Amino acid sequence: MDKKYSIGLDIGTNSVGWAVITDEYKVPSKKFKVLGNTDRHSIKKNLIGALLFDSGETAEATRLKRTARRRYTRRKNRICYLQEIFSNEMAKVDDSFFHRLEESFLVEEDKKHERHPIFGNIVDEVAYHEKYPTIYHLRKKLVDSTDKADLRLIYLALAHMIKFRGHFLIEGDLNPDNSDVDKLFIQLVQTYNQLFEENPINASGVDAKAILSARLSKSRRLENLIAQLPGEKKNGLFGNLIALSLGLTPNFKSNFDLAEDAKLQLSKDTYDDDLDNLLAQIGDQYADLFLAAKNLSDAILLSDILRVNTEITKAPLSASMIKRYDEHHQDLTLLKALVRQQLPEKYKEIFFDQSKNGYAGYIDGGASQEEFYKFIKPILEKMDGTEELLVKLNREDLLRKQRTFDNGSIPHQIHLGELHAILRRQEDFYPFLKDNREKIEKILTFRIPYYVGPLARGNSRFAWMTRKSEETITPWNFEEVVDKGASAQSFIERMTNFDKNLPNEKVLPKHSLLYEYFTVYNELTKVKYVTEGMRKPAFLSGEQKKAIVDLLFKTNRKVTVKQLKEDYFKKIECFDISGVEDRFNASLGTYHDLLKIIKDKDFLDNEENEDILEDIVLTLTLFEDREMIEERLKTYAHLFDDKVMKQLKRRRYTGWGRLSRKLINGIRDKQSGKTILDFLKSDGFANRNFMQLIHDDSLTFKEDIQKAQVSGQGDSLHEHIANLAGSPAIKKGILQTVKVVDELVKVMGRHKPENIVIEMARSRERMKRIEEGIKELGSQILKEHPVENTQLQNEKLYLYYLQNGRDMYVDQELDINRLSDYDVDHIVPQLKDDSIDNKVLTRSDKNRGKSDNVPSEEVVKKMKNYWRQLLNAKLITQRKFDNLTKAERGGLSELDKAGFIKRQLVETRQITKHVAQILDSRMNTKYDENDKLIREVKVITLKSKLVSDFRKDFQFYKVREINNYHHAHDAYLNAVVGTALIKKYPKLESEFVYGDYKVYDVRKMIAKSEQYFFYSNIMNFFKTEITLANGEIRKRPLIETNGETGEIVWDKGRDFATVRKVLSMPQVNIVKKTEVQTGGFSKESILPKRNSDKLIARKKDWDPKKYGGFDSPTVAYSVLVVAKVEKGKSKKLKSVKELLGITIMERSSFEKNPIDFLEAKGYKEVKKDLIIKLPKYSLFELENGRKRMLASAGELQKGNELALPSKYVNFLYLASHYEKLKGSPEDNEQKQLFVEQHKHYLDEIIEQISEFSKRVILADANLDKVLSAYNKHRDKPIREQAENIIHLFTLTNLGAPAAFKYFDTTIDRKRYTSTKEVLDATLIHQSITGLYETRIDLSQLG
RNA sequence: AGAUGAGACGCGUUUUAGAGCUAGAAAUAGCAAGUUAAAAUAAGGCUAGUCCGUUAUCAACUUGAAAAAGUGGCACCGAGUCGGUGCUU
DNA sequence: ACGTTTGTACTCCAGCG
DNA sequence: GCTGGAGTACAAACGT
Repeated sequence: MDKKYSIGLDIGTNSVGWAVITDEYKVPSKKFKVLGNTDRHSIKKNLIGALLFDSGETAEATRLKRTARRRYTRRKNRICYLQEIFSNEMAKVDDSFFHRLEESFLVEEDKKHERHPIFGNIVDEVAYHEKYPTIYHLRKKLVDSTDKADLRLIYLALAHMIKFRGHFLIEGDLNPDNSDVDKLFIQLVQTYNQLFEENPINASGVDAKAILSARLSKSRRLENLIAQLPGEKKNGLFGNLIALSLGLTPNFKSNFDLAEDAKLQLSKDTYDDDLDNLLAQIGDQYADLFLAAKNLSDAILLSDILRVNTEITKAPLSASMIKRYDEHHQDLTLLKALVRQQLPEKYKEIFFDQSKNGYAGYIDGGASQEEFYKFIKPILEKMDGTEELLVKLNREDLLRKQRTFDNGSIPHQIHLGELHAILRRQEDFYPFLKDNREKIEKILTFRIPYYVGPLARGNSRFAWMTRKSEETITPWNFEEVVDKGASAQSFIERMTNFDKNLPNEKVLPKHSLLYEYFTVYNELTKVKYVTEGMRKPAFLSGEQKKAIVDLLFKTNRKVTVKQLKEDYFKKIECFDISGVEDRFNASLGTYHDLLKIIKDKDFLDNEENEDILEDIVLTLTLFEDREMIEERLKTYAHLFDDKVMKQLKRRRYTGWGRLSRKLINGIRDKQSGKTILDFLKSDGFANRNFMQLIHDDSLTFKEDIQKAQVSGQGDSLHEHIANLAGSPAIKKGILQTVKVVDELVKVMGRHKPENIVIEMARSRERMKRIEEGIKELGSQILKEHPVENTQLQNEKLYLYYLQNGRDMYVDQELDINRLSDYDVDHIVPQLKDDSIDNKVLTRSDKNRGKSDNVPSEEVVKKMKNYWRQLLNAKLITQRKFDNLTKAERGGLSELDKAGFIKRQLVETRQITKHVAQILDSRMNTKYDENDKLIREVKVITLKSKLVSDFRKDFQFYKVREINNYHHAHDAYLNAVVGTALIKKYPKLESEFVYGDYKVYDVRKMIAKSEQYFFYSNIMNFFKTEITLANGEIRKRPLIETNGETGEIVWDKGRDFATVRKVLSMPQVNIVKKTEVQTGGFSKESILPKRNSDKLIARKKDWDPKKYGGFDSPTVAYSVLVVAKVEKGKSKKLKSVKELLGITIMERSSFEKNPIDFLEAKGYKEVKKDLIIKLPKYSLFELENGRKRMLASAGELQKGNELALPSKYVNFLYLASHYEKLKGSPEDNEQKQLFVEQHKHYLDEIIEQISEFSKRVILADANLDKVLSAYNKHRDKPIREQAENIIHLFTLTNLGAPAAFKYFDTTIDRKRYTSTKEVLDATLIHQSITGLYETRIDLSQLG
């Protein structure tokens, strides 16, 4: 009844690997009983396998389509509101006008009225359309002319102006402060000068209206604007901002000296995320300045459209569109004349061919403005007399349409002013317009605020609003019905996120003063000072740090570190940088912003006004409606002034922090009586940063954080996964891991295991670093030696550039071409510090003789000054310099060894600790007498470097492209590595096994002397012959044992053979998770009308043969149907077994009632109990062993899996990385000799793939093309051959058929679009592990 | 680092309306023009709201209205997708 | 037996700023 | 971008 097994797990985003081992590291195999109606009754199966599934999706797409649905509903409601105000008199002018306008979509055969909607006859409609060629002619006529106009025309203009109404980015009416180009240009310059104040630009005599708004090519407008400013250049920072505001796409990489490219364009949809990334790499003080650039661009593009003399016409948008219409007509007839005289042969191509990108494609085809311009530019350059059209063409103002992509810069008050002008002009001619002016204006200007949300009655997951009365919320009685304060309160309580550390506490705003002081002091506590006579840089004292902050940061915002001491040590301490950058990045921006708002330092400096400013910051952060901001600032009025109230209204902070106030000023250590903010304020001899306070075992912040995280999530498994942090793709994998764990517990006779091992899946920059270092030292790597650092990506090239071509310990240079004379020595040998910081390049010296320390005292005396110069030139990092100076720092100490072992051992990702918490909570469910948890499973978590090194030292090599066996193999290897680490070192269970107990100290456990873990590695106990530092060897015992208990754990000969046998094992359990497809109904494109029958109706009574519609419907699942069908013309009932797919629309209509749906489909005398539901990836087994996975109603996928012998995959790895061995020269030479000695494995593996594909793939055209290509490229080097041989493996891979490329030739995918072979197969119903099956022989069904 | 949520614009697409002219019986040709508007924008659902409809969850079989629970012997020798031997059921 | 109705090979396509 | 839908040309398979 005791089995003593263990479970290993590999968790990925698309895969879960699992394995079961015994105590002898051997996976057991058991025979399982299968159900169904076939004759098989016992399948011997191995307890190792993987589970594959589709990636989980985020809900942003659903959010966007939900939002779009809401705007379409609200727009239709606005139109309907205008209809019900106009109906009673629209009935007088034309009783069935609104019916004509509603049903205008349909065909003349389906119309109950005349075809023409507006007037309803022929001659008046043509007369109207000749009088007003566009809607803007009619709008200008209605605003300008004072004659009595028809009510239908007033309605049409009003509804066009209400339906399309522009944005709401400008609060209040348009005034020259917030609309004019000059005022916003001065605001942008003021923001720039405020942000720097050192070498500023002063623009007082400039005329930004004359330069920016001029009808000029935008590059030349940029050039003229820059030409006025003497200091700034074209590609300067403010120059690139002016270019960005003009509509260009400039690079900001050289502006902030960022190596990565920094092209930012307003017109791109990606600008939001690109600005977030750019601001992340350059600091967030550039936020308001770039926002002002966006505002300047809005003003510029508004004046580009609105470019008519407004003194002669009160409606400027209609007159501007009139001008654009007239210039389009003039250039159209002019272009017609020039292509008639110059190029008459191409006339039908430009003006008639809709398929091309000419004018016919520009008007009738799908050609945009950019593609039309790119088409017509080289034709226009070829003719003569077309200078004007080119001047318009570089300005994007040639043959321009009215409804363009760039009408999004039009604010709503332009349409509101036109509406108000129309209502004044036609006022005294209809009394009802005088009665309902304000109602129509309110219809246009009303906008549901952010905090009110969707107006629901109770049946909504997303609504939080509350009502005072119970009636319909029209826009006019909105304030009389909607309870605004309680809606705002519910919005605050429900939408602001919770903290990761405290799920029941509330985070801070990003610009909130507690978090500002927290981050300032978090970067300030790790700052030393260097003054007069003092050898050891001590950190800044808490009183000194507080005084320095209050005297510099609160006075000059962003403070230079050189200016820091200049004003702290040289001036304040009167003693003329350490632990800091050139300047202190963190600053109290909100503090100085509110200082400029209020002009009272004493109000901000008072600790009693802290909650006042806190509530101000929160209200300006989360709220954006002006009335609600004023209403919640109304309580804060009597302590303030009205002017300051106006400035506080204008200011809008945005963003949220990650910390809670209970986690800064709330948590208090009972033994010490100080907070986290008090520790950062003054910690005496520590001044530890935030992580070090929350990572302290001597403090209660561990016990508080661990206890407060408990019961922050629900008792249910789904609830516990749901509001846990992380991507939904990782949540799907975690849930599948819990499911496979419980069924694996079930399969071993309800036995809890011992361990459940868990593992979570996890050049130009160098050239910029090398060029900066070479320029800092004045090196000849780019002067005398050629500058090719962009192509220097090899490790030898990396080291050679980083060491300036001079070896680290050798006091000379080294030839760049002669890399064999040089060598690479790791600094800390077996931590596995394989990074280039520890991997110094040593030409001759072999560390000068040492055991574990990288340098000697003589080596330190050699590479002291040169290494100091390299660190000053940023070539040598601080960690690398400490490693190279450890010998003069004391060699290798026991504390450094403790750091090395805890570095290979402690995982840092919180998601791993979390998933360990669910599995440990779901398996340990018993309590002791004193209510103590009974640990029956030791949950063990590792990191991927351990198992990666376990692959690369003992040649258990993995390539990913042969089969999906590597998931289960990684799970098995993780299991054996974790169990070996807990068997050899059981006292280290406090470091990585879940739970806090028996903490111990690695400081003394290293023991620092010959006769637990003395060497600088935590996995060295596997290696049978450990190497040394300065070219020496050290043997190891064969059988490993525990120090105290007598237990053999790593007998070398018998366990390596077992792991080889398990890795080379042909059958593991690969299961693809069957899913019912959900999502969109079909493709979203709307196609023109067709005679074909696979067009889906867009509505009920819109037949697609005369209306168009969608196609390619997504099949939810499939149903096997046996029935009869109509045969012949003589009413013959021929029985037919058929597979039919069910669309999502049909999924609802078919799960409602299946039977009558099938009768209405065309089937008769169906068998109701023989309806087999087949979801996606349903496994079918065929003759000889062929497996097919169902992809749709009429498409299958590859189902089999290729089991390659381990010699072949080891050879495939070793030949692939011929030039990337990265080891000893002797080991690399031996590997090269081995791979050049065995090369017939290529022919053997081609025979293997040929037999497998001839067996289960049946794609003989592609297979013959592969064989001919392989014979064509026989005389080829092995390294080039291996990469395309492993590219070849996607022909026989599992899943969808893909298209691949072997060498030159590209092989096209063989798709399986026939399911007629499936109905005479054996359907397989697999469990979550696939150990439990149900096989149905479909030949015997029906 | 990463989930979720609220408010809005601008296009785009599809049908229809913007009478096309001259010569030949036709096939066709030559010529003139073109920029806009309406409606829909997941079919639709009922609790009829200026709501909701693409996230998450899902092998089979037996109970249960659902929720949920329950259903499959063990060792040894081997390995081309798992096979064989023995004990007991 | 004549002639009309299903399987293979290939190409193109997919709402967005 | 991946991968299933749809169209089209063409021959094989077959129903009348």
